[PDB]
Amino acid sequence: LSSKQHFMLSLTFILIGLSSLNVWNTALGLNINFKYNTFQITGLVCSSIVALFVEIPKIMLPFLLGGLSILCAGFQISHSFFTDTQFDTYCLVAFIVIGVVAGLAQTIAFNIGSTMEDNMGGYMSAGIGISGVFIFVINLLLDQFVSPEKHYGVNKAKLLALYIICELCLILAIVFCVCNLDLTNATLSYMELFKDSYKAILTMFLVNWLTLQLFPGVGHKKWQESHNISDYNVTIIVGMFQVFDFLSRYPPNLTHIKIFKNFTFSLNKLLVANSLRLLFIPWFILNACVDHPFFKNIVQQCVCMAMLAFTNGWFNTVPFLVFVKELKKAKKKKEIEIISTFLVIAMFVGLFCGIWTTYIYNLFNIVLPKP
Amino acid sequence: QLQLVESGGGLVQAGGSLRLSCAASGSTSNINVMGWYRQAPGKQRELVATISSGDALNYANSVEGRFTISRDAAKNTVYLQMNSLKPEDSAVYICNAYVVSSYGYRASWNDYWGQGTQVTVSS
Repeated sequence: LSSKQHFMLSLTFILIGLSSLNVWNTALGLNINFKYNTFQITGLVCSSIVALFVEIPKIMLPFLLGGLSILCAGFQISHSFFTDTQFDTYCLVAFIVIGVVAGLAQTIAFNIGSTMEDNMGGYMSAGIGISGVFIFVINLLLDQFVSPEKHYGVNKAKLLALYIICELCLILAIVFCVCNLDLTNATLSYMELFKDSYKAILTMFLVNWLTLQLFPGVGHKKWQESHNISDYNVTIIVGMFQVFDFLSRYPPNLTHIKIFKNFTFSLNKLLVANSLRLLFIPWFILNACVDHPFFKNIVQQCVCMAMLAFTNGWFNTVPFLVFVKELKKAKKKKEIEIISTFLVIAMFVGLFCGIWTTYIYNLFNIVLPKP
Repeated sequence: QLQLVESGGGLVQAGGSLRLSCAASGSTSNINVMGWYRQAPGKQRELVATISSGDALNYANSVEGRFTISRDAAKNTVYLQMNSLKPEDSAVYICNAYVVSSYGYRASWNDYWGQGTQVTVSS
């Protein structure tokens, strides 16, 4: 394995991650309806949880990537020549199956990266982050070159352009995966493992439960429907959550530098750090309830989402890096991997529970009156 | 890359005592648990003793009460003390590291092995 093949493998893994998260990033960017995001998250978490326990075949990854591509094609054709009711029904079922397929693809790619030397999990995560950044950048570039016709609440030209970009990325990732990857071929009981590393599980569910509680439907959906935020400004608001969330997962990794010495601190301090994250709930609600000019400001709205974005990824990698320090009775190498399975499961429950509790705020009269 | 340096092996009489030093240079803080593995000639690899980052002590059932392994987080060096050596422990001990690569939403672990030292006891 010389430098050329290693570089190609790193590139194809980064590209697999990028093309897997492209669909979610463009669904966020296009201001799609909230229930579609909820369906996508539900499908993704269900598929990931199911695939964690079942050793699904590793040959099927290109097939489901092609299924994702044809689903994007169906999205385009439905936005083109389908009426509102059939478009809604399609888009919802397509988003459910898209979430399922994306979760399966992520699981298969991570399993491929793990069972090989010079792991590519870091490369896949970097690919996901670059997917978020790339979607934001192309959306910003595309905003001033597309007329906002707003056919079904989604810009026709923007949807077509973003989805053809996603399709070309998906097919070129397909060819990269086919060319590069080879698709031929005494432990303690779980109760003791759970009762020992319970803080790490709880500290990871809480951060993902709260972040996905707000950003989907209250992070920018309720702000724009209560303050009439322009579509140009919404892209900056939503698109800067996905550029600071990716940038926030690195500083924990470069702990050797003096500046980032205190970024990974402890597990006990993480619970009290997630309690301070609960102070984001009044701030997000206050941004959609007061007309006083400071709250109706693009920079404040951007910064308020930026702070949540930074504390999301930074608090999502810390429990992975410090939970081994807090372990007392789980000492074997096999239990370390088993506990890590509980952590990723605890996140998907956090994402699944995060989206659905957004409907709690529907009871409150948060949104300002139209006149 | 990640490099491991081991020293202390040799030929000593039965019931002796040796101190094995293992140090890491490439990865500084991502190491979670370091340990020692022995491989007898004509035999498969086996675990000897591992110390985690949170001072968690693991041992093989055949070395309990005889081997003491200590860590020095200041320079990322792990030392193993062997007491009352016996002929069946004649093997090659290779230091091992356990690095977590967890850039987010997925934790993956790697094993880094040094060249190891040959320890033989006879007479």
